[PDB]
Amino acid sequence: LPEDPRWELPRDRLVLGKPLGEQVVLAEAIGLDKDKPNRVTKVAVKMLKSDATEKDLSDLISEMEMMKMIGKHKNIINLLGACTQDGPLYVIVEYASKGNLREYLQARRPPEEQLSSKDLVSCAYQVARGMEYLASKKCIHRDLAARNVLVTEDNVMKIADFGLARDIDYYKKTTNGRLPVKWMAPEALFDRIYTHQSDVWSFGVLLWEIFTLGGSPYPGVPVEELFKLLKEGHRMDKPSNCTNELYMMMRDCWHAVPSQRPTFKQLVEDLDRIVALTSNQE
Repeated sequence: LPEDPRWELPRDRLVLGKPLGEQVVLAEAIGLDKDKPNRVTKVAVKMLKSDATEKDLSDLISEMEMMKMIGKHKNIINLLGACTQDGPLYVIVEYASKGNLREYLQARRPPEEQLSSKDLVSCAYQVARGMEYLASKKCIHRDLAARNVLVTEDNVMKIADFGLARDIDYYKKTTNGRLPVKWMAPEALFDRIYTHQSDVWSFGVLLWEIFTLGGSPYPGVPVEELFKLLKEGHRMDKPSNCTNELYMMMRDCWHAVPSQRPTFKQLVEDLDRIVALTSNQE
């Protein structure tokens, strides 16, 4: 692979640690900042498995290239560097120590600390803000879900896996046992049309995830029945601990007509206003 001095980190500056998932490992980067050479930064490192193919390799390269082009934002997982020469490819990104948003929410359900109502709307605001940034860079996520929102040590929401490329198996489940089709806009599901508007649909489901503290959409509903519910214009029930305003936001994101859904810019503005007016006293 060609070297890119914008992003290259010498392999001996990266102390590999425990696995995070399967491939991703936790690591320590020494002197990530050229300006700051004696500091260690915890980072996440993506790499290929021992059984990887040329196609596997080409995908990793493309995710890394897309991240360079998209640029930095507080509410996405940012590229921090790469080891590309003389050894396996390592793509180094920001580490999110409190896991994904689903996990983060579930672990804070009533019997870590509790989340106020302000906190929950703030999560939504941050994700909307991340997505508005990505939209502005012409990036379409195609699988926006709480599982692909990671949470940092300082509780910042960061959108992950935005830079991946897509081929899709509707019956394939996530490691946690859920079906990705349950976040897909109908035009994306039925006509394989993916847009910013179809991501906004997904964001509506994500909002539902947040206000159910990590609830699972359509529990017990298989793919074939999900199709029928969508064709009949079915819409998930309003969560308890959810204002009428936020529920109408969900329903708007779920407009049958893609052009009538709000944009991410509009959602960021509305959520901004709602955060300020939402109590943190419970």
